Parts: sequence; structure tokens; C-alpha cells
Amino acid sequence: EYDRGVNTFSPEGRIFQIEYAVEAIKLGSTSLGIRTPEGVVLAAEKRVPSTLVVPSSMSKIMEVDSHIAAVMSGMVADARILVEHARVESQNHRFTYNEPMSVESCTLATCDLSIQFGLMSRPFGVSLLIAGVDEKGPQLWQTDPSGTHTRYDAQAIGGGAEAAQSVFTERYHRNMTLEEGETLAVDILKQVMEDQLSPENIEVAVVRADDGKLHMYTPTEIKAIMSRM
Amino acid sequence: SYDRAITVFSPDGHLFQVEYAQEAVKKGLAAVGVLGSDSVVIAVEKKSAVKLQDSRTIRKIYKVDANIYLAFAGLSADARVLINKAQLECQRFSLNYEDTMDVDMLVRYVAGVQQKSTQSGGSRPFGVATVIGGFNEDGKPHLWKTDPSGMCSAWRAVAIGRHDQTVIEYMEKSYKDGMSRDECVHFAIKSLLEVVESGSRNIELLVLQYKEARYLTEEELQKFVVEVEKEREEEAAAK
Amino acid sequence: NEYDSDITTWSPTGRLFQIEYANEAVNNGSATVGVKGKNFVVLAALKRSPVAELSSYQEKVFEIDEHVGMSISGLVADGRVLARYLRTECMNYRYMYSNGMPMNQMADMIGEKHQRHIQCSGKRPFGVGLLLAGYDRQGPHLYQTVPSGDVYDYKATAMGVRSQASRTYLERHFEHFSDCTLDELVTHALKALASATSEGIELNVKNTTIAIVGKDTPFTIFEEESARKYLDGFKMRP
Amino acid sequence: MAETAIAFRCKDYVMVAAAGLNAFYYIKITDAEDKITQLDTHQLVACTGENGPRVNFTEYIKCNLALNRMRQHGRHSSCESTANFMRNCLASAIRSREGAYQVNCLFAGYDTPVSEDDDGVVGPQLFYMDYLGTLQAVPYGCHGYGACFVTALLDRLWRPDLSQQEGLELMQKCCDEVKRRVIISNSYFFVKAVTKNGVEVITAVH
Amino acid sequence: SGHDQSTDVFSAEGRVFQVEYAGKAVDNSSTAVAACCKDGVVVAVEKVHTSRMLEKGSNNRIHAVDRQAGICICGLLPDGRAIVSRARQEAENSRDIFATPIRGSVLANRVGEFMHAYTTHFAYRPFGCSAIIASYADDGPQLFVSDPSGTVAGYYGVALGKAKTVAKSELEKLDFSSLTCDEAVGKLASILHEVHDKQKDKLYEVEVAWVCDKSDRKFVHVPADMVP
Amino acid sequence: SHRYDSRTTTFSPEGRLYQVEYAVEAIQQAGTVIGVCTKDGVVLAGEKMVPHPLFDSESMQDKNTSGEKMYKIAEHIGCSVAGVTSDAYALLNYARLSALRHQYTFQEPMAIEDLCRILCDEKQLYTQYGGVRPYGVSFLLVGWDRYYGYQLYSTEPSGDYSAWSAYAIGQNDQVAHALLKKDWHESMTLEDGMLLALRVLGKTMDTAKIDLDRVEVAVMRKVPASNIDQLLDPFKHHPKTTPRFQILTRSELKPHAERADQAREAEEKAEAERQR
Amino acid sequence: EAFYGLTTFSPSGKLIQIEYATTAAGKGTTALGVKATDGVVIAAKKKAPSTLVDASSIQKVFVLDEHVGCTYSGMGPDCRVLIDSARKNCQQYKLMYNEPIPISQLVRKISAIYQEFTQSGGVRPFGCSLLVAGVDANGYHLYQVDPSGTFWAWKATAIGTGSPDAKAFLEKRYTVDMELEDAVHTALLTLKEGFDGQMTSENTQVGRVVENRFEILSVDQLRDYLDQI
Amino acid sequence: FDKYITVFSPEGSLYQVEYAFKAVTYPGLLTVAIRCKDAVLVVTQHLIPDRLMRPDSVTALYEVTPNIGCCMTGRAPDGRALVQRAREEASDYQYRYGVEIPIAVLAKRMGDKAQVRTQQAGLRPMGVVSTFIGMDQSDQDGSLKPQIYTVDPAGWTGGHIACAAGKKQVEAMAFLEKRQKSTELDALTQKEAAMIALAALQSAIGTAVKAKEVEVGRCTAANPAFQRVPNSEVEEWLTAVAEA
Repeated sequence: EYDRGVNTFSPEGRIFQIEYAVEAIKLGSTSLGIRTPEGVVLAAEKRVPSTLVVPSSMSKIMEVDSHIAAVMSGMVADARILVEHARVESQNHRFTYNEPMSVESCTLATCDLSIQFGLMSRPFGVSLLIAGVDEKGPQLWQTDPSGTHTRYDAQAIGGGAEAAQSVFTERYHRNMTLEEGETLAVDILKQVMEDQLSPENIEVAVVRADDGKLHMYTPTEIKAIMSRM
Repeated sequence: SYDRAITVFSPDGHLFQVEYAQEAVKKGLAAVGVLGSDSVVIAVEKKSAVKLQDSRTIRKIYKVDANIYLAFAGLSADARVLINKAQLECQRFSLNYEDTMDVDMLVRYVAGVQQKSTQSGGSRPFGVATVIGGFNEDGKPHLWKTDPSGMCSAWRAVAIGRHDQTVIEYMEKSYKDGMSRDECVHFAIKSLLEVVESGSRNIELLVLQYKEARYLTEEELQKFVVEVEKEREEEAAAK
Repeated sequence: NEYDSDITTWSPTGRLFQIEYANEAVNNGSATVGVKGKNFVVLAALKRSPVAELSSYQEKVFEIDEHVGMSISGLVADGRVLARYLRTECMNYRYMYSNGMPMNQMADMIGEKHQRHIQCSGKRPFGVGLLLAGYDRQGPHLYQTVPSGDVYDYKATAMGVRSQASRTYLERHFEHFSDCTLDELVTHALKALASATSEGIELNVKNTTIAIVGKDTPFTIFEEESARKYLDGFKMRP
Repeated sequence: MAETAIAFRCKDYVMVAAAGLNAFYYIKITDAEDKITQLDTHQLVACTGENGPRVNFTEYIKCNLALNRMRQHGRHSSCESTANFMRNCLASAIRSREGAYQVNCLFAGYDTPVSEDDDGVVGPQLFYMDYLGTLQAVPYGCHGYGACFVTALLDRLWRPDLSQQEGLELMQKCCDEVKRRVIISNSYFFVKAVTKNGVEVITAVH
Repeated sequence: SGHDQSTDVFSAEGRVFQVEYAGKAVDNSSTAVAACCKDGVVVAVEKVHTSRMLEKGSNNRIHAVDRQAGICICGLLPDGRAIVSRARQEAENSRDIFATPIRGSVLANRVGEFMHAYTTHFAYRPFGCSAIIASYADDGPQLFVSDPSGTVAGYYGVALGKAKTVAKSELEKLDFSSLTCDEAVGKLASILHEVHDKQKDKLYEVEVAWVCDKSDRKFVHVPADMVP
Repeated sequence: SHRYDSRTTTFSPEGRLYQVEYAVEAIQQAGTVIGVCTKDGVVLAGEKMVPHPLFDSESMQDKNTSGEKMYKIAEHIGCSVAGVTSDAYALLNYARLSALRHQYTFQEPMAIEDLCRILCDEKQLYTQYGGVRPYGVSFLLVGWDRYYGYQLYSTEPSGDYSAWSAYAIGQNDQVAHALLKKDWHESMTLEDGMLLALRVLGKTMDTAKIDLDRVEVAVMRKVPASNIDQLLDPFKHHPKTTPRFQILTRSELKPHAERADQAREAEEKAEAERQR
Repeated sequence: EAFYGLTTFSPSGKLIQIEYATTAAGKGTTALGVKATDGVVIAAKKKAPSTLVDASSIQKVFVLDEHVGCTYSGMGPDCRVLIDSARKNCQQYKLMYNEPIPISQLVRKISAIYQEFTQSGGVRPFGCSLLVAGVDANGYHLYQVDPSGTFWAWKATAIGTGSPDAKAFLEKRYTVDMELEDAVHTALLTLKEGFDGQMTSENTQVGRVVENRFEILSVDQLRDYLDQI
Repeated sequence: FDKYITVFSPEGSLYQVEYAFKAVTYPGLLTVAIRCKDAVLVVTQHLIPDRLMRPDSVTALYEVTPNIGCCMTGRAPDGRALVQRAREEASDYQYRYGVEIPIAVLAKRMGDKAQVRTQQAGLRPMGVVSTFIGMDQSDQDGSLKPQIYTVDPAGWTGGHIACAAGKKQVEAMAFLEKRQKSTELDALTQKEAAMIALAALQSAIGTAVKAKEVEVGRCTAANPAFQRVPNSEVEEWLTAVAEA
């Protein structure tokens, strides 16, 4: 309804619209990050509405810069606004300081846009995993609708985020190879995502610590991961 | 100005005002897009030949720029405003970068405008889904769909409006990748005929080829519709 | 309750419920503790404790200027908004006067800024508590800011979940804090904070921030190698 | 002024020439920059000033004309209409913060019947336009240092009834008279013509 | 139900329930007491401390508005500080623009106009505090009370808060023509100690301020030795 | 104050704008207007409010720019309105300005579809932005341009418009649409379209004869152009025929109304012979 | 700071807040106008709450400019807004065209303001009908404007309480021949029908448009006419 | 819904305005103004129950300009607010036109301000009847004549010979109306008019008043400035009333 204002707290101290924008993400496609010392792996169920969709077009993983990739879950259209902002801030950083923006600084700038709602009617119904490589090493951050940002070692957002945290608890350690991280990322998506896992059905990306560069895995390259599992 | 929050989250995480804008699109007249090897075909249903509507030809598939055409489903009024916005953006883009704007570029612009309407205080969403076809200057054909949420996806074939999901479930059974200008047109009409009235007069359809947009004449069209409706009789006999 | 929806609505009993509710945001935030001695203020904050071999980090303690910093509890987004404001205002001050904003003046500024949000319809109360800790000419200051816009000059205090246990510990010992050394203050800050931990979990570098400010010591946040000096050789005994 | 543009209008075509010269102080950057921009299928504008204003102006007209076609379901606006649209745009600018567009235009067009119902002008149209926004229909007209040379020559030799061929000959005399007499080297002229059939690029004359 | 949700709405009886409800916030607040003498004016306020571990001078309810004037806030302290901030803005406009200390009667009306503004508009709520303006400008020693409604009134003596009724009984025992500021500090503090609930609000202190001939017509906290 | 917001510019659960649906229902209460587009011209015939004997004429110098039901928007564009007359006047003034702002810029008459589109872009705004009611008015735009010739547009409070050969707005729009569908053909003289409009007007408001007191008629048609003034702009092309919006007087309408009376009479003699 | 519209459509199509404002305009004291060949007269009864009101301070008939004046029914204070605006429009028109505003154009400008308040956000409509009476190039004019914005030119009409009986009475009495001195007689006779207690120069105000000017009858001029009825 | 915003009810009435009239009465104070041959009086009940309240401070009567006095009846702080608007309006007028705002103009401008708050949602009507008093220069001969202009929450502005606003205004008017049949009321001396005003006060509240329990404003032809009448001069009038 419209009876409660947008800027209204609940009796248990949570802003309602935020608490409801978070319920919008649990409907969304599953995404996840694995920070390994070799690099950071982003994976994403595409959840294509039909076979006829060009799956490349509805890309859950987005290049923010050479060294930072965002994966979204929840309202895709909204994420495009957040990632558009990350890109503008990333490039403003390069412009101004002649250096790649830190992953944390890029997360903070993305969350600067997410506070300003009253200008914008509602929060963004998107949670973003932002994974990159800077001086600090490979890092993985999550933005919420609240504007909170949380560094994670591994995190899943969206539908099977709850079922995937359970798998990370069991399997994730801090001295993983990028190869094992990719293996894990896909192993989880297989268990969690509703459709049968195909090379076209999911998106995988890594920012490798060694070159500091983002590689979006082609379907060929994702089949190579499924082949070793 | 009036900047009350209109599009807001509900307990289940739903944006009701966007779900309702999509209810407006389901009520809207069916449109269909079919990507071929060298062709994009956009086919729309018309409300049907009332004796009173001006004999002079009004096209329900709108031209955004030389390269880019769009059909819509939903509120005629809202769609006119998006199309005028798109039309301006393509020309604002030619002004700022000599190049003609690619289809994918425009689609993202139109989808951004539709997103802004779901988050602008003071405004309801656009009650409009869009099918945008065209050819980039390079020669590659593009077919895109934009829904009221402002989320846009490229398709090989797509439907919007009434019984979109019936048409899409039908299309993905029969759709083949490499298709001739004639097979696309055939397929588009066959697909529209799944939901639209048996009548040939309601369907109006545009055939995009690199640098060549042509609407089928109702003479050219009734050949394809006869050939298709005899093939829909063949499929009725099989079942 | 027809009076709990808008910030601009007084209840008939003369309560502002949207402020009482924003206060619940602070009380469900993770515990932070402040203790001030003769020359030092010690903030100690519980971070989230790593689940198996899986870490989270969330910036809950903020340097604001050489001579001030913050520990937040509640909506971390709103903590960041205050952090930016105080940083901006502390910079402005130091630009103008070539000296750190006095802490009494800063406490008044946050109070004011909170209050701007509790009266207009458009705005909402900050769902965050701060522990300001600072040092100036007048010595060490520890303020607890609260959503209502109240600002409490404290000898010692805690904020967040199970903090009534921390405040109980501090109430036994706070009278002896002006006599304590820096290392005894930090022990007290941690011993207080460790009363706020759930069931069986202990303090350690991976689940506890410490921040110090005082005489000749600019506001420093100790995590990992720096904190171990206080936290490796720390145990809580009844 | 450096870059001379010439146009004249006969029974069944408008002919437009414009000097290729783009210059930087005294350095010919090129002798072959096309100043004659096609605005629609049957409309073009020999626009002469510095490249910056000439392009920003002509592109703005071209894009607004194209936009106006997109919104008017492919209806091709008359020459009077775009001449007036252009002059209003130039005239607006002389009272703007930006300042005037320092561009002098010869706006040529062929108005064809746009339907069965069109009662309007059929045939070739030519409009002289100053940078200030002065619009004037003319049978012929010129901007540039070479303007007054060619204007006199055309006063002498222009008839309303010349062939496309007698026009090529005449446009060559005009171009040649600029080269003979103006100290600014206008060594190459782009020549275009608007007929019923559309814009054609005349290569013979230069 | 809709008659009382905002301060922009009169009820049928002709009153503004949100301003009455803001007033309830003051009547449930810590007791404040003040006295206007020939010598000057005195304000004493009880501060109910939630915690044993507060510094002395925490949640000061009494604030210098100008050299000659101070506001003691009975009610929501944060709201009160917005009034103090405005009272200050007015006091400094008087010196900046008109080169004069703002008169008490003027400062009070300015505080009342401000507090009233917030009773007229749907977007804002009434203030949750009664301001007690003590001044000793050129109009002599003046004590005023702006309440949430914006209603200003001058007083010889005035009690606000949960012991308003009983503290007033004790202020009526004083002769106001006779008493000095030095007596008043004693009697006003004594009154606040008397009316205080010992079992309900264990932790408390009595913040006293004055502005008198003694203090150089400067609005200051009274030293800790006079207070008992 | 947010409590008492009607939320005009919101969707309902079925994806409909209630404030527009209701504004439409306000136009079906209004006086019937019939548009008939011929090759010779357009005809508007509208149902005036029953004339009280104390109603006075505003003794306007020019008789052909406004009546009760018909308004000139520009030399080549007229209209009739159904719905909130005060909204109509607001939008009419906006149309008149838009038509002249076009003539200012391009020094040519605005195409009818262009005006219809501008007038309807303005109506659309009020169904999406601004939290106020929509314009509770439907137009019949008529006019002539060199592009499509004689044109008749309906205009809806939603903002959507449509081109029509013949159409009706107001009280019995549906009953009119039936009676236009039957009797409208592509090859029709102005006299023959005038007749149609008045027979359909007559039949919708259920009168034996057409009540001259209760009907207004306007005619968009091309007439010979007289005030050329060719020597003042030698290069300006003046067309032979210029469009002229005209609102028929009582005397100018009486023969056209007597012919629609006689055609109803002859059709009632046919209904007597069908029963036989 | 309220920008949402107070006037909206009902399911039946009616604008309920304009119907209720038209009820407000019907509730004022009777005012009425009578157009003649050679002028127009507008008469309103200014029934004062008590005898203690300075009758001369009550103003029921207003000059808008030299050549046009109005009376009103319903909410006096609302009318004072329209009359102040109408007066501004008459003067704005003179400044531009150095010519009296035609009544046509003035009434349309008043109508426009009535309509603004039926649509613009956060305002209710005006609760008052105007009778506007003036003289322009087109002759003598009597208009009624309503809360809707709707205006009618009348030969004679009445607004306010007794207006159905006063219109009925004017319909019998009115003729096209009717001259100004006969019209003023007829106007005052119509007021007298609905009136309770004697009429006086204190009790009724009478504007009249004569020659090329509007004027309000002085109490001496009104007594001359009240002696004859 | 009709009752909480400024919209018409089905019976064409603005409930929030009807209710602001109730605010005028709620404080239980009555004012009476009266205009004589050469002066205006305004008499306001000036009740301070608190012995600790400083009488001097609580005033219903404000000076708007030297030559226009005011008396506000209703929400004191709403009254205070309208005086500030009136002073603004008068200052602004003197600057724009270089002459003191005529009382009838000031009153009309204050009616305009009131009406605005009855037509725009979200602004509360000022629940107060403003009673401006002052001399007004007749343009015919230059003679000053006394004026009373009331403004009510509806925006309705009126000149008066006498008026009452507040608790028992209906009873105080009934008294002044009964006393207007006997005497002319504009041919009266300041003394005679003062007695009538104070007697209406006394009749309506149903009790004899002290000179302390009323504050009396005054403008005369002789002294056109708005003066507070000293308690001494009011005491003489109340003795003069209680005798006759």
C-alpha cells in the first residue's frame, strides 16, 4: 500500500522499503563470488525466460573496469543504473588519479547512489557482488539495497543464496586455486539453479590476481570447468 | 513539483506499479519479431478494419530512425511518448557522434527511460512493452524486447502483448536459426495467427533488411496468410 | 497504532514512535564499547565472527580527523552518512582554524543534524548510534549520539546488542578509569565488550576492532597485527 | 568570406557551388572540404564559414529535419519551411550567450508534390541567408569574397530557362571568375544540383 | 482518527491535537523552575540521568542564547536545541543588523513565532519542548516561556515538567518583589530537590543558571557551591 | 497531507488508469458531436444545450471562430469538444498557441496530425506526471493540410488519438458509430456529408425533425483565396484555394436541416412499405 | 507543499469537488443582472449579519475597470481573489492594447482561473459565481462565470439563494425592448420578491453599465429608484 | 476526508474554516470594539489566573503601525502570527507607496492571506478574529474618521460600528444591537461609547470587570496613534458604568 511512507521504520528498527527490496532479491537469479589468492570468481544463473533469448544479451556479469566486474541479483534494469554509476566513478578515478579505482572505493561509490531515495522514489531491488583486483589483492564486495557494503571471502545472492552459503561453509577455504574456485562456483550453481546447468545457462567471470584483468568465460570455457567435475 | 513515491516495494518484494504496467501490456494488441539471416520481420495485430477509420494508411510499427523500427504493446499514448523520446535520442546521438546509433544502443536508452519511470517520484511507469528491430551500420540484424520494468533482452524471435507467452512457447518449438526473408515473414504471420483472429486484415507487418524497410501490401500479405492458414489446417488434421 | 507511521505524528501520550523505532535499529546493531581515562578514549567494537573459514568485513569504526573517530551501531548506511558529514565539517573547521574541531562543538553538530531529520515529513531519523571519541584542549571526550538527536557526554558506555551486560560491567569499574593507564583502559573496554558476546564466543583480532585517541595519540584503528598486542594475551575470567 | 559559395535557380534545377578551401590562418589545410550538405533528398545548403560553426549548424538543421520526418511519419517538409526553420535558428542565435553562428547559407531545394492534395510550390527554390538570419528568396546569390564578382556575372548571363548543360557552362564561368579575381585560392569547387530526381553531384564543373 | 494526525488540522472543538500532544511531552519531562527578581533572573532544571556513568554537564538543558539571554529547555532536549539554535540566530541578527542586544520580550516573541510556525503546516510537527527564555537586556530582567503552541507569556516565576503543579505551590510561597538572585538559586534548587521522585528517577542533578547584576548581566551557569 | 492523495497518475491492479476511464465516462455525458470527412470538406455537427430564452449571444464581430460546440484552432484547423468545457478552453488555447508556434517557426500551416499529436502529448502528461486529474475532454479535430488533405481526428483523455472518415463523441457515440458505418462512403460531396452528419445527429438525440435551436454545424472546406497581396512578397507562392473553417448560421443551416428532415421522412415511408 | 489534486473524477464522470463548489456558490445572497438595449444593471442584496456592520464597508458589486464591473454569489473571500485577478487583467490589457478589455476576453481570463483551481494541485475550486457586466465594441454584455470555469452570456440572470424564483420572475418580466431605466426597475423588483424586510440603499448595492462606463449607484441614486418600486 | 483538508463538503461548506471559528471562542476571552464620533475603542478581556504570570507581558492588543492598532481573539500564537503578517504587509506597503497602509486596505490584504489558507491544502487557518482599529483620512475634506475592520479565518473582511469576537460574542452583539436602537452610536462621545463597550463586556461574561481584567486600545481624531488606555482612565469608565 501507500499508507506507510517510503522513509518509515518498522517497530524492530528496519526501514520497510529496504526490508521489502531485500525480499525482491531472494526472487532474483542466483549469483556468487569466490575470493581466492589466485583471483576472484563471479558466477551467475542467467534464468533465460525462453530458448529464443540471445543469452549474451541478458548478461548478469558486467565489466565495471579492466579489473572490476559486478554480478547482480534481483531487478536487472536497476543493476544497469548502479553498474552505469560504478563505470562513471571508476573512470573518474582513472581520470583524476591515473590509476585503477580500488574495489572498495568502487563499491562505496555504487552505494552512494543507493542511499539517495525519498530523488528516487524507492531503493534499487538489486544486490551487487563487485569483484576485482587492486593493490590489496583480489577482493569481493556485496552492495545491498540499504547502501551497506560488506567485503566477503565468498558470498551468494539471489534465489539459492541460503542453500549456497551452506555449501561455502562446508567447502570454501582461503587457500583455494582459481581452478577450484571456478569448480566450486559452478558446483554450487548446479545444485542451486532450477534449470539443468549448460554452458549457455550460466555466466562465469574471473579477475585473476596475476594480470589484474577480468576474463568473461565463453560457453566453451565454462564447458571446460563442467568437464573437470 | 509533485514527487510523491508511486512505484514502491510491497511486502513480497513486488513493485505493484510495474506489475500493473505489465497487466496493461498483456491487454495490449499482440506484436511479434522474427530475426532471420539477412532480415528482421516485425508483425503487429490491428484492432480490426472498422469502416470509419481513415482509408489513408496509418502504420502501427513506428520508425525510430532509418535503421530502427519498433512495434509496441500496451498504452498507445505512453508508447507515442517513448517513441518520440527514442526518435529524439537517435537524432541527439547522430548530433553528438557522427555515426547512426546502433539498435542495441537505442534499446538500452528506451529501457533506461522505462526504468527511470519505475523509480521517478511523481510518475507511474510507462504501460508499454516494445519490440525494436533494425540493422547496425556494420550490417548485423538485431531484435530486442523492452518490458515496463526497463529490462531489455535481445531475441531470435519474440512476442509482446496479449498471449505473448502462448506465442513464445509456440515460436521456440518451430523457430529455425538461418531463415530467408520469405520464411521469416511466413513464420511471423504463422506465430501471430496462434493468438490473433483467423482474419488476414488485422495483421500488418514490416520487413527490415540492411538499408531496406518495406511494409507488406495487403495483396503481398494475403498470399502469405493463405499459404500459412492452409499449413495451420495441415497441423489441425495431424492433431 | 495509528501514530507510528510518520515522524511528524506525536502520539496522544506525547511519544514520537518513528524515533523509538529508529532507536531499536541501534539496539539490534552489533555491540561497541567506549571508555575514557585521564588522557585516552578507547572504542572497542564487535565485528561479525567468521563462519567456518569464511570472513566478512564491514567498516563500523571510522577516523573522522586526527583527533576524533566514531564507532557506529545500527544502519551502517546512516553511519556512513554521519561519517561523511562529520569528516566534511571537521575538515572545514581545520581549514578555517588550523586546529581540530573541539569535541563539545562536534557533539552539538551531530545532535543538530539528527534533529533536522526528526521534524520534517520528507526526512527520517538516522537508524544509527555513534560513539564519538575525541581529544582536544579540554582533554578526552566520549559521546554516545542516538537517533532521537540526544548526545550524552559519557565516562564509559556501550551500544548495540546485549550492551546492557557491557554497561553492567562498566558500572562496576568506571570510577577507576581516570586512574587507569592506556593498557588498563583497553583491558576494561574489551572485558566490557566480551560481556556482550553470545554464549561461548571469545574476543580475538578476527572478531574485535579497537580504536584509541588521546594526548599526543591521533585516532588510530587497530586490526590484525596492531590489535594482537592487547587481544592475543586477553582472556575473560569471572 | 574566404570560401565563396554560388547558387542559381532555373526552370528545372537549382545549381550550388562552394569552394573546397578549409584554411588555418594562411595554411590551406585542404582544397577539398565539401561545404554543400544534403539536408533531405531534394534539399541542400552551401554553408560557408569556419568548419566548427558550419558543421554544428548544418548537422543541427539536418538532425532536426530528420527528427521532424520521424515524428511526421516520413513527410518531407517544403523548402520555405526548412529555410524558415534555418533562419529562425540563425536569428535565435544572434541574441544568445553562445553568439551568432558565423555561417552564410545558400539553401537550395526542389519542392515536389508531396501527395495528390498538394497545391503548393512545384519546382526549384533558392534562399540566400546571412549569418544574422536574413532570409531572401533569390534566383541566384553568393556568399564570399567572390560573391560580388559572380553576382554581376550572373546578372549578365543568367536566364530563368537555361538547360542543365548551359548551367554547367555558367557555373564553370562563375567558379573560374572567383579563381581569376579573389586572392584567396578557391581552386576547387564542389558543385551539386537539385532536380525533380534529387541531389546530383556535378563533377564536370570544379 | 484523522482529526489528530497532523498539526495543520483543527478538530471540531477548535483545537490542534498535535500541539496538545507535543505539550504532553513537556508535562512528562524533567521539572524546570525559574524566578525573575529585581537583581536578575534564575533558571533551575532537574536533569534525570538514565546512566550513573555520564559526565557532569552532559545533556545540559540550559544554553546561552546571547551574553544577556539564555534558554532552559523543558521537554525533548534535541527539539529544544533547534529553538536555542534559532534564538541564537535571532540574538545575533539583533547585534549584526540593529547593533543592539535583543530585548527579552523580542527574543521571546521570536522564539514563540518559530515554535508556532511548526504548528501550522502538515509537513512539520510541533516542538516537544517549552523554552524558558531568561534575559537581562535593556528591558530589565525578563522571564518568558514559549510552549509547543508558540504561546509566549512573561512570568515572575514558572514551573514546567512532571512536578509543574507541586513546584508552582512552592514558587507561590516566595515574595517576588523582595527576593534576590542569590536567595532564588537556593530556593529554586531546594524546590527541585523537594518535588523530585526519589524512587522513580534515582540518578539526577540540578543545573542552575542565572543572569543578574552579580554576573555582569551575563547569562552563565551558577558555580557548584551556591547550588544546594 | 499524503493521506488525502487520490493517486490520479497510478495504475490499478488490472493495469488501467481509473482517472482516465472516469474522464471518458464524463465525455459520454456531454453533448453529441458528429464528424464526417468527405473529399470536398469536413463536417462537424454538434448538440448545443437546450436554449433558455434568456441566453444571449456574445455579439462577436467574427462569427466563424467560435460557437457553443465548434472552435477554430487556426485558419486550416477547427474542432468540437465533448466533456469539461473549461478543460476544453484550456486545451483549445494550447492548440491555438501550438499551431501558431509552428507557423512562427516554419512559416507554413501545421499538419493536422502534428497538432492532434501535440494536443494529445499534453493530455498524456496529466495521466503519468503531476498527481492531478486528466483533462476530461475529447476533441474532434478537423482541418486540411497539403500532406493528407481533409482529415478528422478523435482525441481521447488518455492522450491516444485516431484518424476517422466519420466519427462521433459525446452522448450516444456508439449509436452514432453504427449509423455512420452504414451510410458513409468514400465518394461523398460536402452536401451529402452535411446530410449524413445531420441525419445521424437527428437520430442520436431522438428528434422527428432536426431542431435548428439545438444543433450547431461547422464546415472545414477549401474556398478560392482572395487577399493574395502578390506585390508585397513577389517570390511567395499563394495557393488558388485556401482552407476556411465556417460555423453555419441558423439561415445557412436551415436548407441542409430541411433536407435531413425530408430524408428521415422518405426513410420512414420506406419503413411503412417494409411492414406492408 | 501539497501538489496532489483535490478535484478528481468520480466513477460516474462528474467532478464532485466542482459540484460541491457550485453548491457553495448557490448558497450566497441573491445577485442578478439585466441586459438592456442601452446598458446593463447588476443588483445584489448585501444583507449584513447585524445592524452594527458599517453597511458602506460591505461591497457586493465591484468595479473591475471603467467599463466593466461584477457582482458575485457564494464565498465573498474567494470572489475577492477573482476580482483582484480580473482587475489585474483589465489593466494588463490596457497597458498592452491601450484599449478597454472586451468583456468576452475578461470573462475567458476569469474562466481560466476558475479552471486552474479545478485541476492544479493542492487547491480546491472557487465557491462563488460571478455576474460580470460591461460594455465593449461589441455592445453591452452580462456573463455568469461558475466554479467549473463555465461562462454563459445572459440577457438576464440571477445567482445565489433565490435564483430559481428570481430567474422565473425575470423570464416573464424581461423583453428585448427593455431600456436601462426600465431594467433597473425590473432588477430591483426581482430582488424585492425574494427579499424579507424592506429594501434600502444600505440593504442592496446596484451597479449599472451605461453609455461607455460601469458605475455603482450612490445611495442617493439608489433611493431615487427604490422610491418608484 | 472533507473535514481534515480544505475541500468543500457536500453542503458546500469548508469544515476546517468552520472549526477555526471554534478556535476563536475556545480560549473563553471576549473582545468588544466600538467606534464613536471622534474615536475607536477596542476592549479585550485580559485574564491572568496565575499570580506568577507578569500581567504586562500577555497582550491581545498589538500595534500594527503607529496609526493602526489590532486586537486578536482566538489562538494567541496564531494572533501573534497574523500581527507579524500585518506588520510585514504594512511595512511593505509604506515602502512600495510611501504612505501608511489605510486600515481598510490592510484588513482586505489580511482577508486575502486568510482566504489563501482556506484554498491551499496543508496550511492551517489562523484560528483568530483580527480586529484592526484606526483613523482613516476622508479624501473629501481631510477629516480623520474612526474605523474597525474585522478579518475572520474564512478571509471575510468587514467594517463595523461595533463588534464582539470570542466567548459570548452572540450575547455582547445582542447588547450592542439593543443599545443601537436607543442612541445613534456614531454621535456618541468617547466616554459614552467606552461605557457601552465595557457594559457589553460586563453583560456578556455575566460579571462586573475590574480595570485590571481588561486592556483597552484607542485611536482618536485628536491623537490618531493607537494608544493603550491607562488603567486609571478605564477605572473612571467602570465606575461610570456601575452608577448608570
